[PDB]
Amino acid sequence: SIYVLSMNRMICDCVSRITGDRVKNIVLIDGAIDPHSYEMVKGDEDRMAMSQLIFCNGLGLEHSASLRKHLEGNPKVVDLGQRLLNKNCFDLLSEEGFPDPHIWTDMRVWGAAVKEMAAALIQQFPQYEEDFQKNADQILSEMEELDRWAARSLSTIPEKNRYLVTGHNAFSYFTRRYLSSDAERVSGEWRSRCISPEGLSPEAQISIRDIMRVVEYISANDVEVVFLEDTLNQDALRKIVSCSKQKIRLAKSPLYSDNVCDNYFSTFQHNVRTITEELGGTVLE
Ligand SMILES: [Ca+2]
Ligand SMILES: [Fe+3]
Ligand code: NA
Ligand code: NA
Repeated sequence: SIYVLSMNRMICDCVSRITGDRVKNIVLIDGAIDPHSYEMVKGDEDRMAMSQLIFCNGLGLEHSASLRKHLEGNPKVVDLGQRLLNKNCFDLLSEEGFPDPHIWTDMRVWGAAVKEMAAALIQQFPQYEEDFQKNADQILSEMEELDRWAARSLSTIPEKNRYLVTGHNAFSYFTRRYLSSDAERVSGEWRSRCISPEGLSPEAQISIRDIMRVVEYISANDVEVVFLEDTLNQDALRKIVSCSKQKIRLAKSPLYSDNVCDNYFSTFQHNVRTITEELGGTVLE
């Protein structure tokens, strides 16, 4: 009876695919809770204690004082974002001097993350190196196909509509990869393609200036739809919408920014379908 701990479901659902039945995977954070400000609850310390490996996002996602006590200096911790940064697997995004942790919306980056999960798991359990690797090979090639599917579907969004207004800044990596051109990527003008009244963390206070910023962006770019997120307070986007002159609506289905609906993979699919359809594209089969 062996236990491996993942901080959240975006990590846990990939770890569980590599290991299958040969281990018990537990997840610390799930459901409608903000991972950014998660504080450990009773029993969480014991979940870490009984586990063989603790898989973290890094990049400041586990930044609460509770988690920092238990994770900083812990030899069980696999810091997926730091390991990916250790190889320039991706270019870190930031906002006003804090790192952007939301790399799991970019399926190429999260594939690299899963590569580190598999390696880390295999390094801890050489006796499972072979089943682990087989399953890793499978999920990794499924994620590459998922990534191609997303890029192709999101490419059908008319360029005049490639402007993503969300609750907080959880889709910067998504936007840079899937909504922006090579020229916008190299220049950095890809950043014109997404905005949100809240920053990287839902915990920050949203001001009338943030409302106004997003309202002017909506009117400058003729954005017709904005996207609510599951578990994020909806007051700010609802105010932004009401403060229009000028057609503007809420997207039909919510996006999943910091959490998972059924599983991480179906959630990515749902997000891509939702964004593609509402911004005027056509989802590939
Ligand atoms: Ca421990
Ligand atoms: Fe977030
Ligand atoms: Na402000
Ligand atoms: Na306008």
